[PDB]
Amino acid sequence: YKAGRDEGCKLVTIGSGYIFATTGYGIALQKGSPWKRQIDLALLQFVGD
Amino acid sequence: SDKFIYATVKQSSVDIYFRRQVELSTMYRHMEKHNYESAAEAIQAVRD
Repeated sequence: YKAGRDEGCKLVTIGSGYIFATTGYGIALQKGSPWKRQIDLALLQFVGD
Repeated sequence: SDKFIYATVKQSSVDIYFRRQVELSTMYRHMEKHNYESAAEAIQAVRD
């Protein structure tokens, strides 16, 4: 995001988009939360639409 | 179009994704016309 919004493109990521950790962003929830299944279904529906 | 024949693996995740996309359903009409059993057959077809 910073490289995209950077002016002049003086900064760049190595490898033309190299990723090592290859993990993601998730919505943390309490253990055994009743909202987990519904929230997972909502995210999957959003990404599928 | 008749000449531009594009396809994917029949009965897979991408088929579900395209069927769900109501806006892109006009392509799905073509998509059902030509489909392949597996990815190997499709890549052999695109190679040939």
